[PDB]
Order: sequence, then C-alpha cells, then structure tokens
Amino acid sequence: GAPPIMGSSVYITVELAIAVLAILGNVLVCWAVWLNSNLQNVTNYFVVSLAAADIAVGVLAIPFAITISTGFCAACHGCLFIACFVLVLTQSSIFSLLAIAIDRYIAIRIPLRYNGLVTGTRAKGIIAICWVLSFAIGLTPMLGWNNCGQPKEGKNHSQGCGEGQVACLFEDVVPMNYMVYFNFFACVLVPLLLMLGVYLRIFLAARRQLADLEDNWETLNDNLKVIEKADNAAQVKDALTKMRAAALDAQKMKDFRHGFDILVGQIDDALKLANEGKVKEAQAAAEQLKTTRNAYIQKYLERARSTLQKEVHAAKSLAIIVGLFALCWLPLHIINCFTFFCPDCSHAPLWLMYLAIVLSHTNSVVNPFIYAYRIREFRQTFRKIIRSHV
Ligand SMILES: CC(C)CCC[C@@H](C)[C@H]1CC[C@H]2[C@@H]3CC=C4C[C@@H](O)CC[C@]4(C)[C@H]3CC[C@]12C
Ligand SMILES: CC(C)CCC[C@@H](C)[C@H]1CC[C@H]2[C@@H]3CC=C4C[C@@H](O)CC[C@]4(C)[C@H]3CC[C@]12C
Ligand SMILES: CC(C)CCC[C@@H](C)[C@H]1CC[C@H]2[C@@H]3CC=C4C[C@@H](O)CC[C@]4(C)[C@H]3CC[C@]12C
Ligand SMILES: Nc1nc(NCCc2ccc(O)cc2)nc2nc(-c3ccco3)nn12
Ligand SMILES: CCCCCCCC/C=C\CCCCCCCC(=O)O
Ligand SMILES: CCCCCCCC/C=C\CCCCCCCC(=O)O
Ligand SMILES: CCCCCCCC/C=C\CCCCCCCC(=O)O
Ligand code: NA
Repeated sequence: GAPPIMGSSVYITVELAIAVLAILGNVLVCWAVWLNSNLQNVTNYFVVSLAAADIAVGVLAIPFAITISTGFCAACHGCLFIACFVLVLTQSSIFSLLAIAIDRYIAIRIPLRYNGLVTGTRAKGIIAICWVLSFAIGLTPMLGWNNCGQPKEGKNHSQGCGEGQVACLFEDVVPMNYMVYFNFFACVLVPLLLMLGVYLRIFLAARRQLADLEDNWETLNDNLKVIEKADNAAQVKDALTKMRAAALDAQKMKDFRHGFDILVGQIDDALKLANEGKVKEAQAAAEQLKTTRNAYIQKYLERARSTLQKEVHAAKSLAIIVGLFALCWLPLHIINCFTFFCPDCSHAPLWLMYLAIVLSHTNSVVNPFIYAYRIREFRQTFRKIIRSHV
C-alpha cells in the first residue's frame, strides 16, 4: 500500500485546480450581470444566486473537502459543519434551478401577466427564503441526526484524538440514512424530477402555441380560397364567420393592433355585403384582406414564431444546466445508495470515492461555459469584460 500522501497530493492538487476555475468563471457571470442591463432580469437573479453558490464551492467547500480528507482530530460538531456545508450549497443550487424552471414556465404560459407577477422584489425574497431553507436542510445533521453519539473509538484512539473529538471522516459522522433518504431522495431527486416535469411542460406549451399560430394562419388562407370559388352569398358568409373568429382569437403593439383592426373591419365589410346577398361585392371585399395579410398579419406571425423559438432555445440551454448538475452529483449519490442498501457489497474503493467527489465539484466550473456557448448576451458581455480588462 503506497504512502497515502501520494494519492492525497493528486487529490488536493485537482481540488485546488477546480476551485480556481469555479471562482473565475462564476465571478465572470456575476460581473456580466452587474455590467449589462440586458442581463438584469428576474431569471438572471437566480443565475447569480446559483453562481454565488458555485463561488462558495471554490472558496469554502473545497478547502473543507481537502480538510476532511485528512481524518484530522476534531470536535464532532465542528467536523459535521465541515462535512455538511457543501450540502447547503448544493441545496441552494437545487432551489435556484427549480426557480429558473418555474420562472420560464410562467413566462411561456402567461406572458402578459409575467412582469406583474414575477418581480425583482419578489425574486429577492424567494432567494433569501431559499438560502435560509438550504442552511436548515444541509445542516440537519448538526441538529442531532448524526453519528457523534456512536464514535469509532478504535480509530479515535489510534489517531490520538482528545475528549469530545473524533477522527473527522465523512462516513463516520454523517449518517447514511440521512444521505440517502433525506438528502438524496427527498431534497435532490424529488426536485430534479419536478424540474424535468416543468421543462416538459414548457416544451409542450411552446409546441401547442406554435401549432395554434400555424392553424390560425392556415384557417385564414384556406377560407380566403373558400370565398374565392364560392357560388353563393351563404358560402361566402360561412367562410367569413370562421375567419372573424380566427382573427379575433389570434388578436388575443401599435402596428400589430392596427393590422388586426383593419383585418376585422375588412371581414365585417365583406360579411355585411354577404348578408345583403351581394356575392361578387363580398368576394371583391374579401380579396382586400390579402393586402392586410401581406402587410401586417404575416409580420406578426413571423415575430410570434420567432419569440417562441427563442424561448424553446433558452429553455434547452437552462435544461442542459440541470442535466449537467444531475450528471455531476448522481455518481456520489448512487455510491451512497450502494453503501447503505448493500451491506454485503464491498465498499466502493477510495480512488472512486475521490473521483466522485471531484466530479461533484467540477459542476461548479461548467455553468459559465454553458452560458458562453448557448446565450449570446452572456457571450458578448464576457468578450467585452475580457478584452477590456484581462
Ligand atoms: C466567513 C468565512 C470566511 C469564515 C470561515 C469560518 C470557518 C473556516 C470555521 C467556522 C467554524 C470552524 C470549525 C468549528 C469547530 C471545529 C472543531 C475543532 O475541533 C477543529 C476545527 C473546526 C472543524 C473548525 C474549523 C474552521 C471552521 C469551519
Ligand atoms: C449518473 C451516471 C453517470 C451513472 C453513474 C453510475 C456509477 C456511479 C455506477 C455504475 C456502476 C456502479 C458500481 C458497480 C459495482 C460496485 C461494486 C460495489 O461493491 C460497490 C459499488 C460499485 C463500485 C458501484 C458504484 C456506482 C457505480 C460505479
Ligand atoms: C436519477 C434517476 C436515474 C434515478 C436514480 C436511480 C437510483 C436511485 C438507483 C439506480 C441504481 C440503483 C441501485 C442498483 C443496485 C443496488 C444493489 C442492491 O443490493 C441494493 C440497491 C441498489 C444500491 C440500488 C439502489 C437505487 C439505485 C442507486
Ligand atoms: N460517502 C461520502 N464520502 C465522502 N468522503 C469520504 C470518502 C471515504 C469513504 C469511506 C472511507 O473509509 C474513507 C473515505 N464524502 C461524501 N460526500 C458525499 C455526498 C455529498 C453529496 C451527496 O453525497 N457522500 N460522501
Ligand atoms: C480566495 C480565497 C480562497 C481561500 C483559501 C483556501 C486555501 C486553504 C486550502 C486548504 C486548507 C486545508 C488544511 C488541511 C487540514 C489540516 C490537516 C491536518 O490537521 O491533519
Ligand atoms: C428574515 C428573512 C428570512 C425569512 C425566513 C424563512 C423561513 C422559511 C419559512 C417559511 C416560508 C415562507 C415564509 C414567508 C414569510 C414572509 C412572507 C411575506 O412577508 O410576504
Ligand atoms: C444568506 C444567508 C442566509 C441566512 C442563513 C442562516 C440561517 C441558519 C439556519 C439554520 C442553521 C441550523 C444549524 C445550527 C448550527 C448549530 C451550531 C452548533 O452545533 O453549535
Ligand atoms: Na452548484
């Protein structure tokens, strides 16, 4: 068995590399939101909270991880704090991700109500509440759900620890039932599944709304044909009644509203002539709709489509961040499940424990790269900061 300092040196070196990168990338994120008013919106207040948690990974959770890797002698409740602080950050991250998803669902479902419901002041309150809850959840073990009452007396004496002290090792102080049922199942997996559900609802709303835009467009175009080759005022009247319903429903800002007012007015003109039995006049009147379509209605359609496609692209980007969080944390959670549920299975080896821990920390590096690659407004602001300063 090789001197422990050799593997420990590799682990510590990698941890420090990750800490540096987590700090730099997430400071860049915060700086970009600070500088650019185009990035100052409610969604991004949660992005900044998430970035703050990742900065705290580099500044605090990584130094604490290095420390607990040594098994140093510590008062048991101080050892718990060192062990569990990262759980606070990871819970805050989960709350920020959940908020972003909900935020984007409100935005796609009730866009005319979004700015009145989802305000900066309300978002700051939610963020504050979520941090408090993250402290309560992550430090639950320090309220007495811990193994400090059942110390490993053999380890503790071999190591030379004093009174009230334990060899500070994660699995010796933090109960595995806590880690599996409370931390993993209740506080991580349930919220991740809820996020999956919210994102599926966002994509279903986008698809339905885009389908409706197309359907209304087709209705207009198809009924203009019904009118053109109609042979009586009744056939023209019936097409025009359906066009009016589709025009009024689509209507549900200046050039937009003027366009739809022209359209309804022109439909009403044709409806009047059709009710009077003036078939050719109604047909001539209905053809005038084509000017309004071409000048106004098509432009509205293309703009509505474009807004919705942008929301789908944006939701995919945010969903990727959720996926990478799951990728990075799941291995550690899964290992804990094997340790807990399979006492006849050999414990995962030390090298794998440390690989899983390092992977979990690497999550705090990745989000700035996702913003840079997938969100133009962040990318452009990052370039301006880097070019001007560093
Ligand atoms: C605002 C930030 C920068 C302050 C950081 C304070 C941190 C480093 C402090 C707060 C509480 C401290 C712990 C409290 C109790 C103990 C038990 C003792 O037997 C060993 C040290 C240990 C485990 C301490 C290590 C350092 C510690 C984690
Ligand atoms: C979320 C994605 C990346 C899946 C990752 C799955 C990883 C964490 C899985 C795949 C196979 C698993 C291993 C399969 C077999 C054993 C042997 C055992 O006695 C302890 C656990 C251990 C060592 C498992 C640990 C968890 C493990 C390594
Ligand atoms: C996040 C999504 C993918 C769900 C996560 C799936 C998790 C909870 C699943 C995936 C693999 C599963 C493990 C597969 C095999 C064993 C060995 C058995 O003796 C005890 C249960 C245990 C240890 C399972 C516990 C639950 C488990 C870890
Ligand atoms: N199981 C576990 N162990 C450790 N550190 C100790 C690795 C180890 C495990 C066994 C051993 O004999 C010596 C060291 N950190 C840990 N962090 C987590 C964790 C954080 C979030 C979810 O799981 N689980 N976890
Ligand atoms: C930007 C601020 C960054 C904060 C600086 C953190 C650097 C310190 C890193 C690791 C400290 C590890 C101390 C080792 C534990 C003591 C080992 C032992 O007593 O057996
Ligand atoms: C002092 C700020 C931190 C608030 C404590 C959070 C504790 C969590 C408990 C319950 C969640 C809902 C609390 C809402 C209270 C404020 C509501 C309001 O004034 O509109
Ligand atoms: C942005 C900061 C938000 C405020 C968060 C602080 C709220 C703390 C809530 C619960 C803490 C529970 C942990 C109790 C610590 C016990 C200490 C001990 O054992 O002596
Ligand atoms: Na995080």
